[PDB]
Order: sequence, then structure tokens, then C-alpha cells
Amino acid sequence: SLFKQERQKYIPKLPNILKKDFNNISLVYGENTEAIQDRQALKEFFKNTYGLPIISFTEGESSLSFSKALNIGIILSGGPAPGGHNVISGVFDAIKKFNPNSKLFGFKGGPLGLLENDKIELTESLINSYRNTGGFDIVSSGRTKIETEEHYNKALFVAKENNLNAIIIIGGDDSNTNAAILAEYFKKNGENIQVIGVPKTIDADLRNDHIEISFGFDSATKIYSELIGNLCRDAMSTKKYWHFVKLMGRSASHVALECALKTHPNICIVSEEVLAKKKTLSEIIDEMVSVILKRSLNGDNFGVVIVPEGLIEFIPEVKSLMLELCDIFDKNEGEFKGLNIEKMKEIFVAKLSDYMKGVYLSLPLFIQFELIKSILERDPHGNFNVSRVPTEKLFIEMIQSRLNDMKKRGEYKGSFTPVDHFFGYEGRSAFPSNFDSDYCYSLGYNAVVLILNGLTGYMSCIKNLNLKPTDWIAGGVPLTMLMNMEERYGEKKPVIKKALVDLEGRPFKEFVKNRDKWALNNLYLYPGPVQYFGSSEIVDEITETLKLEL
Amino acid sequence: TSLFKQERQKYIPKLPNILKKDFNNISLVYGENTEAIQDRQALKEFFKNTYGLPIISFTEGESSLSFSKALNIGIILSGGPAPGGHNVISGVFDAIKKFNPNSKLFGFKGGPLGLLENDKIELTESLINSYRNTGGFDIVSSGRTKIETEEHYNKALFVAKENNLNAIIIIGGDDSNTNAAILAEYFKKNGENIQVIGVPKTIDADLRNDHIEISFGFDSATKIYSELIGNLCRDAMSTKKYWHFVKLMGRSASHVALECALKTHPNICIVSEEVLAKKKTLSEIIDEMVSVILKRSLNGDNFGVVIVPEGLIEFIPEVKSLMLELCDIFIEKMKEIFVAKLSDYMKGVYLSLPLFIQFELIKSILERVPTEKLFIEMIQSRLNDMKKRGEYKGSFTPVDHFFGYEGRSAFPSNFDSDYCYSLGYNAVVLILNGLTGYMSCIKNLNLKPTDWIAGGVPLTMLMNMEERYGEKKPVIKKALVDLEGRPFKEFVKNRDKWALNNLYLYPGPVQYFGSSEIVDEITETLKLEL
Repeated sequence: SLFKQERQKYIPKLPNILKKDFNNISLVYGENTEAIQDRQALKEFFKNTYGLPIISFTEGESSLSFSKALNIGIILSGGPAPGGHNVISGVFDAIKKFNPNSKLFGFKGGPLGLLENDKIELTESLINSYRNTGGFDIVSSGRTKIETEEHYNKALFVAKENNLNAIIIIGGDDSNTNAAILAEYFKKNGENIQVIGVPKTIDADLRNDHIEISFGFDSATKIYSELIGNLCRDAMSTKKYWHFVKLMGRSASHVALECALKTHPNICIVSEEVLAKKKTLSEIIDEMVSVILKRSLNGDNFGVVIVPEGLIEFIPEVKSLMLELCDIFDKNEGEFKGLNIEKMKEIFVAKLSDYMKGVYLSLPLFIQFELIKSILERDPHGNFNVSRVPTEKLFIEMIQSRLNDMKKRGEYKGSFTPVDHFFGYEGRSAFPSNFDSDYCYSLGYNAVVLILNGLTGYMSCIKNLNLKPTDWIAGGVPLTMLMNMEERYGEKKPVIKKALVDLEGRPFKEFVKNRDKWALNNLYLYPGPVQYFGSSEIVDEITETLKLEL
Repeated sequence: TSLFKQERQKYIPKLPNILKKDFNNISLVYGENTEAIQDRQALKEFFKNTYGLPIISFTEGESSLSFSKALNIGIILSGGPAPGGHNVISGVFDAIKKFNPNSKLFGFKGGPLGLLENDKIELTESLINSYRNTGGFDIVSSGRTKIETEEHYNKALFVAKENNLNAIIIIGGDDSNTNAAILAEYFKKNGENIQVIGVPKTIDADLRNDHIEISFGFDSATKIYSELIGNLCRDAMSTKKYWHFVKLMGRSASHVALECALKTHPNICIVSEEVLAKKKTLSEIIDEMVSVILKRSLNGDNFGVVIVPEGLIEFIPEVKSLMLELCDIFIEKMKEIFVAKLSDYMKGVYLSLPLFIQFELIKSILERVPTEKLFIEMIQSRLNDMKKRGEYKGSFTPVDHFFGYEGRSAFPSNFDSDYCYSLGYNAVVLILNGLTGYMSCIKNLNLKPTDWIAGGVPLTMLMNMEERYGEKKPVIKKALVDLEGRPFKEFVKNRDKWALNNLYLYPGPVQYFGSSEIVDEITETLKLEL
């Protein structure tokens, strides 16, 4: 692509501190840390790495933990987010500045590549061709979980066979749970193998007071918001369509909320608020039908609706239903064996309580099947496949009935022509914005400096992300501080706690202040394509979420 | 909206050098005279007063205008939106202001219907200013009201006079422009000086010929689709696990699918026109896709990307045949009647299809079905058997997409921005020369705007006579993919390489700031043709 050729030339921007000679970068030690919850149980699990302090960088003469060339292994883990390839080019450049004989190995297909020792050397020309591109496709990714002594030995072995000083893991809450646990295992067995994590995810559910945002979120919400903008403007143009847009975002509504603040849709559902008010499915339907009715009465027979794809895990009744289908499947593992959807399910309907079966058979037939598969297709970390559940079609179907029932009684004169959308996969491997491009490159560059100071069990961290990159602050966040205890697949396991929308936070407060105006009026915003050439103001733009929060 | 819109509202669309001249220094070049594509005789008699008009073209030179008084122009946005419509309107506005600052522009609301109800707004400079370079038809909205009853043409004429209009500009696809051609004559037929000009609009690009090189919006919509498809390709390479099936808008032709394929290099792209021409079966198409999926699995590649045009099934002769017989007899058991009495030949075909398609074909009777979810279904079946017979060891995890509505009202690219502004500006100059029944035309669209050629293509040359329900009606033949054309031939030469290898291209977002070579880029289709 001609675009591709030019964008490959962009020089990502570092924090001023990371431009210094590496033995002129010294550490500032902050407060020791606690886990978020289950501190007691996490301290006894993380014997060697619990309670590590926040690390900041500042200028000063400081001696490094290596004199000779580094060997670094690196993994792309989980679903892709725009910018991963810049984390890698940042890492590559940093180790080369340290010692030109340093070598970077990329393991293939996620953490599984590490367990099976399936790698490639990441060389200067290879890394050149990926600079500033989207995708994880330089080595590919995967969702393999590392949780057993067997996994840990193979990792140790494979790290030792490749003469690695450190492993950098780029991923979300799941991948960095691997990272924290793996660092503990190494330090526990006196292994001199360092483990650094990098905060990747479009969901933006990996963050805290120190990690201001995960990478990729900026790029993905910009792409989603333009498309949603375009649907709003097409709805205004024809005055006839109701668009229902499902967005990726399994466990949290950061993506939906950002897109709402960008576009001003007539309806955006926030899963977290749904849960807090213990809303039911039909209550949500009533609140959307209501908006649809008042708009039809203003002559507006059209609108745009956003719905987070993980909404079904925040409706307590539907959450219950899925957890029961789970349990019903965990034990009857045998009957299910070689049966089909049609019959896999007769058993389910049969093994459900009258209460849940009543909830279940209340759902449209196609939704019933989909929920089945969502439970079958859990990932290694025990995530339900929700992307796969057509929640926005569940809404459409249930709304149509409700509107028919009201046309029946002459209480709805209107014209309801729904259209469904799901924006998700087309945002994960897009070209990263300038923001994610600088942020990812800095993350990877920063990780090597943490490594050169002998740190392990840290998340690469870059603060003040709302300022010009030059003024960014660099350092490290201990992984254990983001963690709690959580029942996965039946067991109570130590994991990184996903960060959901703060219902007390400014992004949400701000949505709440306006969402009523946006419902009955047409105050759509129309964001454009991401730009990579032109005014810094346009090119280096950031998310509304990040402006409101910092 | 954005520092983006406000930065984008300031952009100055580029005109052809000829349209920058004083209007008195633009003179006409009369080309060869026209005849319809077919039914030449019937159309000559139908379009009595306007048939056989010659190709027009502009060049520099002292002339004489048909007006000195301020113009009153009505304008209509018709049919589905395409990026750039608002620039056709801004171009029109600016042109008539240059001619005479007292000229007024009236936009009728919601399509041809706003004309029939005198439902209109003056488009003043301040208002037009906020729509410059934006997507959408939303400055006045559009609609699909046909103008066909004598009562209609009569009220349309009424209302044009009610507002003192010298001309009406209609912006739309093939139907709308057939409409304008007829409307143009009805006005002439009755001794009224009201000119009607048409503007070639559609993302389908099924409105074009040897003189109309492309309809506006196609450029913008394909660039957006192509990025998203490129992004799916790159996600697919990244995780090595999904088969993405992308349906694109366009019930009638495959210009959009073909363009996106030349831009992304997907593993499969079905061209409806090619399927019709080779007279393929449904199952043959399935085999072709299965065969690709199998071979890539054998290479370790359990992932890929498929592009399919939205109108594909309607180009499968079998299927067409079946909706013929289904309409010939003419739920669960009431279809089974369709079975014993169906011809066999369609029977074996009717039963190839999944029940929800079968039951669906019955729902089509009252009158949709997914080109997308039919294929994925039928592929899953043939793979299930093949794994059961130890012939397929791969994992097939399909994901479906439909990119369409999110492309129609996006910001227009520079190309559509210049092209649409030029189209509207040009329409006024056709009007100032007293022409009517023309389509506004801009040639050489692959060169820089300044070297574009401006002129008019007579609407009747685009026509044949269609007949439905008793009446012989004039219609503009939809232009489909030329299987002898360069865009299609380029695809045929390379699609086999794209299937089994991973040669995905990754186009980026449309850019509006930066090097002319990126910002003023055009479609592959237009490069190959031009």
C-alpha cells in the first residue's frame, strides 16, 4: 500500500527520559504495594514478588545489570490490538542501543510458542517491515494459559535453551496473569530470567491509578466511532433506520462509552450500570422501546443504538442462566460428547430448573443455541465466547414484538426498520494511531530499561499520557498490585482484576449528564478517519475517556 | 463535530481548468449524435422533443448565455446517499452565485416527494457552508418516491412554477436519472422553459458508460470497505484461526466487490457476473470455496478471507429458476407440497439448500436470505462430512460481516469531493446554455482535476425500453462488471495466487492531509479502465 510505505517512515516519539544514555537513567522507588483484594491469599501465593514498589525513572548516573549483549524473548498474547508491532520495534531498538550484538526472539502463536519452543529471530529488516503497522502477525498470538508446574518447567527449559535473559509478554489481564505467575516461578527457583509485561487491550480493562490506559484502545475506538458516526449520518439522511451496533468488549463498557462520547448515539447501554441497578433483560427493552416511541412521536422514525458485546454477563438473570448451562455441561460432559446443537440442548432444557428453563425458553430460539455455544467455546482462561452471541439481534427481535404489541393497541404509529451491526474484528489489527504508535514504542523501549536494571515481575508503565510524548513519565508497576482472587473453571485462582467502567468516574458522569439530550434530539457527532499527516492537533488527538480522566 | 470537520469544511474542491473561466468564455463542442442502446425506435417516439441529442463538451471561447437575470434552481437528493452529495450542492450554489449573486437555490426535502408537496428550503450560503465536504444527504434528506402518474408530472410542473424555477437538478442513480430524462421532456412537451439536469450518483457504480467513467461515492465507499476488509485480513493472519465472510452492498453488480478485492487480495472473491456467464450451480460455487479452504488447511492455514457481492444468489441460474417455479406452484408441510410437485431438476437443488433457506424461500413468496449465511452453512456441511471421512483435519470457524450502510454517508475522499463539486458546478453551466435532458459529465477522471473535461451526456443514449405490467417503460440499463474489462481481467490473472498464498494488501484510512499522491488517490478500477 502506498499509505503503508509512507506510514512505515514515521518516527515514534519517546519520553525525554528514555532518550538519555541508559546508565544515565536512575530509579526512583515509590511506596511498596498491596494487591487490590484478597491480599492475604495473594501474599502467600506470591512469596517472592508480592508487595514490590512502584518504580519511576529520572536522570542520574546508574550502573546496569548487564555488560554484554542481551538475549530477549517476546510474546504477543491474546487478541491483537493496534500497536503491538511498535512494542516490538521499541524493544528491538532499545537493546541495540544497549549492545548491537543483542538479539530478539519472537515466539510464535502466543504463549504456546514458548511452551513448544516455536520461535523466529526478529532481525532488523524483518522488524523494519512491520514498523507502525497493525496486527500481531509478525509472530502471531494465541490464548494458551500457563498455570501448571508442567507449563512452568517447559517455559524455564525453553527460556534456558535459547539463552534468554528476559521474557516480555504483551497482553491483557489474562496474558499478564501468565506474566506475574511466571515471574514468581522463576524468582522462586533462583532463575535469573526476567519477566516484563506490557499493557495491551482494546477493551481498556487493564488499568489502575498508574496505568492510565492500555494500548490499542485509542486506535480501535477511533475506527468504531467513525463507522458509528457514519451510521448516525446515514440515519439522519434517510430518516428510516434503527441501527443496533454491538461493539467488542467482553467484560467492560469502556469501548461503548468512548464511542458514545464520540458520536452521541440515541441509546448506549452501559453494562456496569445495568448490573448496579440489577436490571432485567425486559427492563432494558422497555427503556429502549420507550426512546424509540418518543422519537416516533417527534416524527423521527430512526436512531442509533450501541450495546457492549458483554452485556449478557451483566444482566444478573442471563448471567445466572449461563453459569447454570456451564455447570450443567461441566458434569454431563459424557452425554454431550457427540450430539448436535438440536439435541445437545434437549438435555440442557431438561437439566435446567423450572425457573431457569423459564428464563431460557423465554429467549428467541436462535439465542438459545448461541448461549449453548458461548459456554462450549470458553478460552483457556475460562472466558465465555460472547463476541459470538448476537446480543444486538436479541434486542432487535424483542423490541419488534414490544412495538407490534403497541401498534396492536394503536399506541405506536411508527415505522421500525432495524439494522444490526457488529464492529469488532476490523478494529483489532488496523494501523495504530499516532498515540498508540508512540505509546507502544515507548512501552517496549521502556521494558528494556526495566530489564537492564534487573527488575522482574513488572508492567512497563508510561504516565501522563495526555501530555506531549516528550513529557511522558516512564517506569514500572508491579504486576501483583493489579490482582485479586477469582473462581475460574471451578477453582479459586489468582488473577489480574479487570478494570470496569467507574460509575463514579468522569467519563460516565458525563455520559449520564447528556444521554437524555442525545436520545430525543439528533445531536450526532461525525468523527472522521484516523489521520497520520497534518496538524499535530488532529494527528495526535486522544480519546475522550483519557481527557476526562486525566 | 471535530476539529476534523472544521478543518475539512475549509478544504477547497478542485475544478477542471475549463470551469474556472468566466462563463462567457466557455463555449460548446457538439459531438456525435446519440441513440439508445436498444429499442431505438420506441424511445425516439417516446422522447419526442429530446431524443438523439449529441454529446456535449466545453472548451474555452467567447460565447453567449441563455440568461442574464438571476437564476432560480431547485435541487433534489434522490435514493440512497453516496459520499459527496453535499459537494454537488455546494458546487451548484457557488456556480449560480458567480453567474449572478441574486440567484437562489431551493432544496426539496426527502427526495422527489418534497417536490410533489412543495416541501423545500432555500439553501443559503451560511447553511451550505456547514455541509461543505461532509458526507450524507442530510442537508435536505432523500427518498425514493417515483414520479410517474400524469398527476405527478403535473404537480411537479405546478410546483416548479410555484417557485419560479428555471431548472431542476436531480441527484440520484439510474431510476432517478430516467425520471429526470422523462421529466425533462414533459417540461419541453408543454412549452415550459424548465431545464432538468441529472447527476450520476451511486456507490454501486452500476450507473456508467463509455462517457460516464464512474458514479460518485464509489471511490469513498470502496476505500472504507477495503480498509475494513484489509483489517480483517490482517486480524486473520494474526490469530491464524478465522474464516471471515464479508458481504458487501450491491444487489445488482459486483463493481464494489471487485474493487475491494483488487485492494485487499482476499483468498476468495465471487463475481456475480462471472457466475452468471459460466452458468455455475450453487454447489459448484461451494466446491470452489471448500477446495480453497481444504488446501490452505493442508498448509497449516486454518483461516482466510472471502468476499461476496450481496446480489450473488440472484445470478445463480438454478436459484433464479427455483424462484420461477416457486412462483409457479403459486409453512413446514406447506413447503413439502413445493417438493413433490417441483420439477426434479429444481428438486435436487431445492433440497441442497438448508431448511431455514427453504422455509426462507417460502417467506420470499409473500414478498433477504443471507448470501453470507447460506455459504457458511453449506460449507460447514461439506466439511463435516469430510472430517467424518478422514478427509478434512482442519478447524473451520466462520465469522460473517456485512459492510454497507457505514460506507454511504462517510466523508467523501478528495476524489469524490472534487468530482462532486465539479459535477454540480458543471450542471449550472449546462443550464446556462439552455441544455436539458443531460447528465452532468466529467471525463478523464484519472488525471489531475485541472485537466478534467467537462460536458454533458444525453440521458436517452443510456436507455433501452423495459416492459413490466403492460407498459413499455424507458429505463437506464444498469452497467454491470464487464467480463472483458481490465479490472475483471486483472482479477482473473491473480486470484489463484491470492487463494493459496497470503498476499493480503493492507490499505489505510482515507487521508485528507499529506502528499497529493496519498490524499488524491483513486480506485484500482478507475486506474485499470482509464
